[PDB]
Parts: sequence; C-alpha cells; structure tokens
Amino acid sequence: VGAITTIEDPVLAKKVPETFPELKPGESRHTSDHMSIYKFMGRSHFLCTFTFNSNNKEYTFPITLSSTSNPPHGLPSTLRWFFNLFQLYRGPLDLTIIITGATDVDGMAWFTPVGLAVDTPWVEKESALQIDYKTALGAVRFNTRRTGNIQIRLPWYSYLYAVSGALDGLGDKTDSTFGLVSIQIANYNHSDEYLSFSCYLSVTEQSEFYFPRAPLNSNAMLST
Amino acid sequence: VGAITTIEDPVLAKKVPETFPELKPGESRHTSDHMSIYKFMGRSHFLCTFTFNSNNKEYTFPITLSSTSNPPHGLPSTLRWFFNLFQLYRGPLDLTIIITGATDVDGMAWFTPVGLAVDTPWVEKESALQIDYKTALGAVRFNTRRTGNIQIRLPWYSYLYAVSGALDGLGDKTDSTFGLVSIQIANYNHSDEYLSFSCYLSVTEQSEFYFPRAPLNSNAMLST
Amino acid sequence: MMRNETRVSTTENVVNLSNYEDARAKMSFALDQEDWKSDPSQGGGIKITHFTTWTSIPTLAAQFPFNASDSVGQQIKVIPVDPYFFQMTNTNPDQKCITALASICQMFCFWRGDLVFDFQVFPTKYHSGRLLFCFVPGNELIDVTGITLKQATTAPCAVMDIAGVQSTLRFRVPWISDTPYRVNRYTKEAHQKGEYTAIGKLIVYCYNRLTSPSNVAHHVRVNVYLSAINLECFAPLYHAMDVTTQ
Amino acid sequence: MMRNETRVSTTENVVNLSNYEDARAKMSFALDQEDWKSDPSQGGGIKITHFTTWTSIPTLAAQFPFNASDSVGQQIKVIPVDPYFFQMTNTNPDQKCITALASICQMFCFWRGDLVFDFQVFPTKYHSGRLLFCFVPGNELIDVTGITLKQATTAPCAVMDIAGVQSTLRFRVPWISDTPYRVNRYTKEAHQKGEYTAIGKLIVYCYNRLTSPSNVAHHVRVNVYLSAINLECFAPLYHAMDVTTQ
Amino acid sequence: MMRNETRVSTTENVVNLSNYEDARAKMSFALDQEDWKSDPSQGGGIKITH
Amino acid sequence: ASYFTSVDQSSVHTAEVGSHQIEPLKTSVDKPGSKKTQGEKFFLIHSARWLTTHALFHEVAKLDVVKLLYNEQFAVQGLLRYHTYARFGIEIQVQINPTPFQQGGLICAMVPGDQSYGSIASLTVYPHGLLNCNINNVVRIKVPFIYTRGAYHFKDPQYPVWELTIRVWSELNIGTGTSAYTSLNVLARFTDLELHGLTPLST
Amino acid sequence: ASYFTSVDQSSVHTAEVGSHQIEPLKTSVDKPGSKKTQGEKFFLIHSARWL
Repeated sequence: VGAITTIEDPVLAKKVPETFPELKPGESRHTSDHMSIYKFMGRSHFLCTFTFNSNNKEYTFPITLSSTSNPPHGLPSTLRWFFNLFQLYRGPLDLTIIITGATDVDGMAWFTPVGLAVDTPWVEKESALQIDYKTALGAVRFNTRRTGNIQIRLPWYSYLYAVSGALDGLGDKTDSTFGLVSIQIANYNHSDEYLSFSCYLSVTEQSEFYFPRAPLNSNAMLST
Repeated sequence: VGAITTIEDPVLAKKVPETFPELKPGESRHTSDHMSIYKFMGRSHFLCTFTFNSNNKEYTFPITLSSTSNPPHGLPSTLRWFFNLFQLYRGPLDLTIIITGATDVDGMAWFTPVGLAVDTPWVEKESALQIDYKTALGAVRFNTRRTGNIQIRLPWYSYLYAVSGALDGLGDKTDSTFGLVSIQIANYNHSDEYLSFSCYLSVTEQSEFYFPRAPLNSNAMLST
Repeated sequence: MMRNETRVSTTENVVNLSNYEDARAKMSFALDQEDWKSDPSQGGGIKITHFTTWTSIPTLAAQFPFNASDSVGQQIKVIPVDPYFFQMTNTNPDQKCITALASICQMFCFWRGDLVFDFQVFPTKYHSGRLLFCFVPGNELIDVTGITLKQATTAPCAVMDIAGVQSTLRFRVPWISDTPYRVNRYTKEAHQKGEYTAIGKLIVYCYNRLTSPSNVAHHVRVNVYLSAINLECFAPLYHAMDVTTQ
Repeated sequence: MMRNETRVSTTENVVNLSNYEDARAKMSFALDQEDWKSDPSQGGGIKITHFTTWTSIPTLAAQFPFNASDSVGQQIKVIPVDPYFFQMTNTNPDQKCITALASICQMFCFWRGDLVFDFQVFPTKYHSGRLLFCFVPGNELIDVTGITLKQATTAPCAVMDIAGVQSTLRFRVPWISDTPYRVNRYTKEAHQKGEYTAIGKLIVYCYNRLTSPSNVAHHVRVNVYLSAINLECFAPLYHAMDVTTQ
Repeated sequence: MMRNETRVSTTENVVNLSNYEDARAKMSFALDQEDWKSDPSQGGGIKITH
Repeated sequence: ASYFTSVDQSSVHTAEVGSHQIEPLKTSVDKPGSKKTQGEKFFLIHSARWLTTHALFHEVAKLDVVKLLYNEQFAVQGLLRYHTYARFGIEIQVQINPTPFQQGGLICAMVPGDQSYGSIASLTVYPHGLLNCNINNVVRIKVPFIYTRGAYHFKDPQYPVWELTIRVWSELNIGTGTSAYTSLNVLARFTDLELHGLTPLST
Repeated sequence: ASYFTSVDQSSVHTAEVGSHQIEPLKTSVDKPGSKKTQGEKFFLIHSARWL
C-alpha cells in the first residue's frame, strides 16, 4: 500500500515507502560508520600553500568560509564543498601545518581575531606590526630543524553568534571570515633550498552545524 | 530609586545603582574567564632581546620593575603596563627564553640575587667573575643544538618584604630590582650566522599583588 | 635515584592525517585552554551530525515527457540506478543541477542501500492513461533497448494510473547484487569487466496510450525524484561528478 | 626484560606561549625546589586577583560646562558609550589622563556589560535648573545632531534637578545590541560597516534654563564619571588608546 | 595495536645544577645497582646533618 | 518604572479624580487593539502573474521578505519604525488559482541569506511546499529565526534574513483557448515578535 | 483567529522547521517592546517661558 502517496502534502511525506517484498539487510560489517560528520570531516583536509622568496618576510592568510573567493585564494576541494552544505558554523577548529625544505629556520605563528588591525590578507610583505603587539595576542615559536610540523587548535573568538558560508556583498565581506593565521620567518638567510609551507584544516568535536542548505552545483567546486 | 545618590558620601557609594528596568543577562558562553589576573598574565609576555657579536662574551640584564627606565632597557609593552597597576609584588616568576640562529653553542645561565657582586647591568663584556663563583649560585648549562629554548622558574630571594614598581630617586635604585639573569656563551667561534636571544616573562600561581594603583597615562606606555 | 626509561619506537614524528584521533591538536592558542559550551539559541534547534539529513530528502533527478503520439510498448526513458544520476541543467547562470543524494555520494567510493524513486505526474483530472516502471537487475552496460513490452512484465514492475488525487508513486528498488558493495568508477577513466556502478537499469514504458479531449494539452510531463534509505558508505575522496546525459 | 615504547608525536619541541599551562617552568633555580608561603603582613589584607577591583571604581571621563545663555533644547555635550572614552588632558607634565575602566579594556578585544555614568553637579544651593540625559541606542557613526528636544523624550531618558543635597546621578545604560559582543576597532585603521565599538550615543540637553541671582556665578560645571558592572572580556592584546577629542 | 604518544616539551636535554633533584644520577657504575647501609661504628656516634 | 525616569527632590503626590470605569454597554465589541492583534496579522507582499512563456526553472517572483514588510503601508510599520532591533519568526502563504483544464506546478522555497550558488534541483532541501493544479492551491511555510547576529537591524541591515524564491517546477501548458495565466499572491506575518531599542532617530 | 480570515476548500498543513529557541545568553537585556512600554511612556508637550 505504501507505493502510492501525495508528496504535495507534507504530512504524508513522512510515510515509510514500501514497494516490493524485502528482508532486513543484516548489519554493516565494519564497526565505525563513515557517515557521521565528526568522522568524515574528522579526517583533515587541504587548505592552502605558500612559499617564501626572501628572508624576514611575513605572510598572512585569513580563513574565509565565503563561497565567492575562488582558489588559489579561498577554500579548495573538500572544505569549499563542506562548508557550503550548512548555513552556520561555530566552535573551534584544529589546524595542522607542515614545513618542508630548508632547515634551521626559526618562525613565530600567531592568531588574529576578525576585525582587529592586521596585515593585509593574501599578501607577502615585511611585517608592519610592533613586536610587542604580536606576542600579546599569543603565539607559538617553532624551529624547523626539530619538528617541521605543528598541530594547534584555533579558538573561537568572534563578536558574531556564528559564521556563515553563503552570503552576498556587504555581509560576505565581514561575517564570512573566521580569523587570521600568520607566520613570520627569521634566519632564512640563504635564498636557496626553497622553504615552503602547507596547511590542513580539520573539524573538532566541539563544533556545531545548523540548518542544512543545498549542495553546490558542479561548476562551483574547484581545485588548485 | 537607585538613580540618585551622593558620591561625596562613601557609605552610599556602595549602593547598587539601578536606572531602567532590566533582565539578568544570562551567562557567559565560554567556560574560562579572561579577567582573572592569573589567567591574563598567565599568558607569557615580551621582555627583552640581545645579540652577541663575538665569542666568549657574557651578557647580563636585571629584571627591574621601575617605571623610570625606558625601553629598549626596561620593561616594554604589557609588563610595563601590568607592574604599574599595583603597588607591591612578591613571589616567584616563570622565565622562558628562546634561542635562534647559529648552532652547536654551549651556554650557561645563572641567577644572581639583588645587591651581590655581579656584572654591570645592560653591558655586554667579557665575564669578570671567577668560574668557581658562578656555579655556586646555581646555573643551568644548555646547548643550542638540542633545545634552543628554556623555561625556568626564577626564585624569590630578597631581603625586602616585597618589591614595588612606583618609586623615585634613592629608593627606586634599590628596592625596584627583582634580580639579575645572565647568560654566557662559549664555542661561538664563527662570527657569522648571527646568534640571538629573546626572553619572555610570565607570572606564577604563587605570586601575589597588593594595593591597586592608578593606571599609566598614555604617554608612559612604550614599545621597542 | 631517578630511573625512567622509554625506547623511542619506529615512525618517529610522522604526521598522520588519516583519522581524527591523529588530527587532534596537541596545543592551543585559546587563552587558559578554555572550552566552549553548546549554544542552540539562534539555530532553531536544528543540529546536523549525520548526512542522513540530506539523503533522506527527495530531489529532482530528471524530467521526461509523455506524449499521446507514442504507441503502446514504446520506451519513454531509461534510467540507470545509482545515486550518481542527474541529467538536469540550467542556462542562467550556466550550471549543472546536482541532486542531494548525488552530492553526498560523489565524495565516497562505495555504497549500498535502496534508491527510492518518486514519480510525480502533472496531469489534469481529464487525462487518463497508465505507465509501467520495469526494473531490470544487472549492470549498466547491458543492452536494454531490445526488450519488448510483453517481455518486461516478467521483471518486477508497478503499473500506475495518471488520474486521481494521488499524483506521486514511491517505487523502492530492492538491493540486488552479486557483491555487497558497488563502487564509484567515474573517477577512473575506462571500463572494466566486473567493476560496476549501477545495480541495474530502470525502464518506463507506455502501457496505455494517452487520451484527452481537444481543449487540453495532449502531453503530460512527469518529474522523477530520487532519495535513499538504509544507505551505507565508506572510503571518502574528492570528485566532481559530471552530468550524465543522453 | 625491558619493554617500554612511546611514539614521539608531531609538534616536537614547540614553545607555546598561548596559555599559562604551556608557560609553566619545567625546572627551577630555587635551591631544593622550595616553595613560598603567602605573606599578608605588610599589604593591609588587600590582595588583587581580579580586574573588577579597577573597573568597579568610578573615574573622571569628561567635564562639560552648563551655561545660562543656552536656550531650551540645545545639546550641551554628546558622548559615545564605550569604556574607551576619555577626553581629559593635562599640561604639566604633558599627559593624557586615562580612566581606569579604559585602561582595563584597552588591552582587550571584546567586551559587554553596562557602562554606568555618574553625573556630578557642583552648584550652589541657589541655582535651579534641570537636564535631560537621552540615550540613543545604535552605533557611534550615526548622525545625532539633527535631533530636537521633543523627539528625544521618546528614547529612554532621566530628568535631573540641580538643587538639593543629592549632587550625583547614577545612570545605567542597559546593554542593547544586535551582537552579543562589541569590538575594539581603534587598533585597525579605517571604518567598516557592521563592526562597531560603542553601543550608541548619549546626549545631554538643557531642559530648563539656568537661573541665578546676580552675586553668584551663572554657569555650573558638571563632571562625568564612568564605570561598569557585569563586565566581561576576552582575547587580550596590547594597544595604546588615544584620547578621543572633539 | 600499539598506541603510545608523548609530545616532547620545551627545554629538551638541559642540565640543571640548581637543586639536588636535578643533580641525582640516572645511571650507576655500582655493580648490580647495590645500596650502602649506614655504618656508625668508627665514627663515635657523631653524625652531622646540619 | 518604564523608561522615562524622573529624579526629583521636591516632588509631591498626584491628584486623581474618579477612576477607571468598566462599560456596562460597550461601544465597540472587538478586542482592544494591542501588539498581538497588530504585528501578527497577515499582510500582502508580492502579486505577480504566472504565464506559459516562463521556461523551466525560470524565476517568477524573487522576494526579500523583511525588506518588503517594512513600509508605510502596513500597520506593522507602527512598531518597527520606532524600534532599532528585532528578532522573530516568519510564516508564509502562497495562493494561486488554477483552472483544472491547466497543468503544471511551482515551488516556494524559503532560503536564508541568499541562494548564492547551490543547485536549483535541490530546493526541496530547504523548507518548501509544492503547488500543483491537481492537488492544492495553497501552501503554509513557517520558519524560525536564522541569522549571523543576535537581532535584525532595520535602518541599515547587514544582509536580508529570509529571501524567498519561487521557481517554475514544471512548464505551464494549456489547450486551445483556455485562459493562459493565473494570479499569484504571497502573504506573510511576523511571529512571536520581540522588540528592543527605542529611538527617535528614525525621524 | 485574529482578523484576516482565510476561507478555503483545498488547504493543507504547514511545514515547520525547528521551533522557538530561548536565549542562554541574551543580546539585549531590556524588556521586549510592547504596547505598555510604548504608548504609556512620558512624552513632552509644550515648552514656554514665564516672564
């Protein structure tokens, strides 16, 4: 009987459809499930990459959930796909960056909340900020010889209830930015050996997601 | 009724002011508070920086809570601001220094209480002290290849009940110094590669603070 | 006396991006390592932990016409059965309309379950006619066209009537395959024997002709929805599934 | 047989200055790792763990005159509502007088609460007159000047009398904003739509004129205090807040 | 499956001569790590700790 | 104690005369007007035509809900104009008039913020309802409040809260001579409306 | 039932999503605006001089 329904009436839309005779399809054989969001996005995913061409230059990139900004500057691949399925987001993120190439390089990375005075996004230039201004916001000082990779949790500091990935114009310039991560290099002296970085973003267990949207039409998804 | 009071009478100054109708503003959403001193100053802050231009030279700096000494020699940024809000201080400090640049460098840092025979502050010169005099006061011997950073707790050793940040003249030269930290380098042999240091001061959970003062007028706060 | 010893094992200092437990952050910028409480307030009580929220919502796969000039037994439209199937397109802006069930599985290697098609007619009350939805288990590379109408009633099918107050037919393909899991071949380039995507093809016949008076249109368009139940997945990846056309 | 093994994770040997737990010292110079007991003795029992000790104490924000030549309805002084607001200055020595509530929030990104202004008149007993303090919720970039007196009584306000034994009015701005937290924009250079500091502007009108006999001065100066309650903060930083002038 | 992980903190491999607990020896030449009992015998009962 | 607050030394008791009288015979029998009777009523939004020349996935009416409800015409303008901030839910009516000799259908989807990119064929994910000449001419959609701040701001809003969209779900068709169009109407009301932030500055 | 009254043959149940959420942390602490807070406040009328 369940093979006929009126979908123009939403009350009958929650009916359990039946068509032919069936059996219960047993169980799933592997223990964990892969459809829980906190697992699928539990895996880390790609974010961005940049290289330094000279000593004592500082680099800065925002983490922008906007759909409008197209890669190489923006969210590529999966993240661009994942943050557009749902309307809102809040809660911390787990950031992992990976160092390659040259060695014996000191560096100090900090995190800057949205709106505060900070270097221009996606621009590689000498730092304009007072050294006293940097360490106040908090920072980690890392050397490339010993580790070469850093896994650190970005906090949630914002004056917004939450951040959104689908916006247009005047709103998209403000609400859609999560925060800025910056990396300064020092003692790069030889310009050879090609020091390069890469970032990887992950989602925590304290993150939330709200109000499912529609997925992106194929011409939207891109790659670097 | 609470909208009128006499502030020239201190008993009525502790009244709870009310003006318009209000509601209790719920809760704070993040667990930790940022207004507890042991948290805000729980974060480390900047102190000083210096570089060595030749092998086998020793450097020494006091930790001076005085407001009179202006940076680069003195307290910069936040600390200069923080130690002038309150009149007195006592208890240990947590010191973290960070090494950069050249490698395979042995060094031995010691701590010298106030008043005892010691190298001249803010002067980079060959050590005048007997090697037998150094290790007695206690010291840590560190190599730059392996670590490059050291986090060590300065003790409270002084003949004063406590130390103060606001003083003038004859008193400010004596009471206002917490103690001296010194660093000697050895095997620096190649003058290249630019060995440099930086310090970061933090406050413990055993520190105390007394008798709140007035904050500093803006022309006082400075940066390096 | 201090005695503590540990042998440092192999695989020293290797970043594992595999699963979450190896992606979790060791340190934090968060002042005093504070934690965030949940805040349902502005979200409308709607929290999403599970992709079932998308895949349980019907979406528009395809739209095929039904014409009065089509004699009995003629195949109107042939559909493969996979979540990957959407033929829709748009003009302004140029784009490829994707279903929801597709965009969830386009990130995954394998799947199993039951794809539920929902056929929605848009007739008047004055048209009359029937259709036959014939499920043909198999793979998608078989030749489906040489099938007549009489031969089709063998396979499972359901006959629908166009007139009435029920415009919608829910048709649930039972999962039938030799292997417990199908696979996503569109990433890989060419075909291979034994490696399949669909569980078989769907057919829609014209069971009776389409009759109607003069003053109404003679052809009834029918949308085709798509959605799943008991859907399982694993082995994520990134892929852009192109529109399957004909 | 000895078996102990540990895999060294990523982020080996990274100094974290973020929060205290990562700043705490591993080793010590202290002889025999001794500990210090508390010593309240010479301090007068006053120990400071919390910045509320400063922010709960009123301080001098601004001083504006009140003149008998000002006809009814004229705006004497307009104030934005933020802890960052102090217009005071001095000559010897050259300096910028900062309030207490300012110097606490000048180190922080965000805040919320209720700023309590305290207006203190300094009249004789023989003056008489009233004022109107009109709160105008909004942001600080709005145009406040084109407001008449009759239009102001709509917004919340309080009418004060100058003569009496109560010279002080405590006026508590209720927190009203679209966002739970305001922000410190003075670090950043230019303006941006949607990013605000104040919760709105304050106005002080002349509600009745100022009457007085001949042998007393004709103008009554009024200081303006500032202090907060229910104040929250986070995200520290270093900043020098310049005097906001007019 | 083996899972054990420890992040190596800052101040790796730093000799601290400050207080005794950091001066105590990790290893020993003493055969089979033997220990010495007290021996008041020839000293005349006089022991000096202070 | 409401808002305007007098602080006076010299004050005095007021002089009443009489007191509130109930009416033994009422002048008007309708409920005394208030917020719940004013703000929450149904209001008209957009009225357009739906023609056969509209192709598939053509957009009949693209609406901005909150921007349209705020106008001198509708008596809900009374409250919203003197209040700076608001938060609220929305309800929606979409009413058409098919003649049974026609055929086709529409979709009415409430999208928060903007559509932006995401697929047209997925609009059945958003809260929606389907118009069809076979079944029903009416849909009711009711959505709670979604936004990236605490409350909406009417003078200079950041971005439109609920921007309603309507796409043609299947091409309209008729026979020979049949009426080629149909009227289309939209109704909306605020729900559980809460206001804050009084202010003159709106004038 | 308020004033605007629909009389329809064909009508249908509405489709909700979510539901009214209380705020664990309020955006504005003042009383929600209504008639009693609007109509009944003090307003200014005439301002003149007495000579």
